[PDB]
Order: sequence, then structure tokens, then C-alpha cells
Amino acid sequence: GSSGSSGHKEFAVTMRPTEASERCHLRGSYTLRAGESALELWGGPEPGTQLYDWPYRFLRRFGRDKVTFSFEAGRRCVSGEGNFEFETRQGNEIFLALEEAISAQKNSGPSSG
Repeated sequence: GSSGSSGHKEFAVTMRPTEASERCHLRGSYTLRAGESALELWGGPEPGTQLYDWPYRFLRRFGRDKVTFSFEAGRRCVSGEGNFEFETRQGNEIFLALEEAISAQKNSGPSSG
């Protein structure tokens, strides 16, 4: 942390109406976070655990919109395939974070122990 902050950057999002969300039958607002290998999303009671963490590798494509941030989830996922939408303005960050990791894992050689 020579510049300022490396990680630990969460983003408040709201469950919006979507074909996918429907199946999930979600309600309320959850927390959005970007991990190293997969995505992070807390919801349960404190402290909390990652249950919606989607594996980037699977994420074929994704897009961020100042108005709303969404992405395309593949198959064989906890939540399921479809298009999820998150209510946030700083979405720009959320996206970048993902790329940062996807690029990092490669930036450095093969992680061993």
C-alpha cells in the first residue's frame, strides 16, 4: 500500500428486477466485492460468507454502466445463468477490480504454494 489502497473496496448494490434474479428470488440489497480468483458478495448475517461468488474465468463477458453494472454469468453456477443487474453509481470501480485480478493472475508466473 505505497500508493493508497490495494483492496478491501466494497460497493453497495440493490437487487433489481431481471429475468435471472427472478429464479434466485432475491430481495433487498447486497454487498458487491471483487476477489482474486472469483467474485465476492456478502449477504448472510455477520460476519458473512461468499455464497454468490462467481468465478470470473466462467464470466464470458461483462459490462459496467454509470447507471447500472451488470455481467453475463455462464452455466453450472450457484446462482445460475442469466443477466444480473446491480444498482450502483461507482460501478466503474467494481468492473476495473475484476479486470485487475484477471490480468494479475497472469501478470505473475504460476502461483505455487
